Amino acid sequence: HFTPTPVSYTAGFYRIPVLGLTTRMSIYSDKSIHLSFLRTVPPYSHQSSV
Amino acid sequence: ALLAFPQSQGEMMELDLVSLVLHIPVISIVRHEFPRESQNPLHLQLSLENSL
Repeated sequence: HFTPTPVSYTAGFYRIPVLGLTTRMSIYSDKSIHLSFLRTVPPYSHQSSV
Repeated sequence: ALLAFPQSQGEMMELDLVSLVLHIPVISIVRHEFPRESQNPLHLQLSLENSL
């Protein structure tokens, strides 16, 4: 959990959205941390409702 | 830990930049309730005046 953290730290503060192709974790999905971040694929948490 | 005494938004942004560069605990004081998008858990910002 290193590359997603720096990626969200840099672009998130600039209000520059970032699309996460290889991110299946909802940790950076609080709508507060990484306010400018997009998920190309859902995390496993959604699969929990499955 | 570090202590910050910001008096402007730019000061808070610069402090957040330096803190993320350091990734360490830093204390900052805001004259009121300051909603800051900087979500680094290592930064502790205290509103000087409580909400009325």
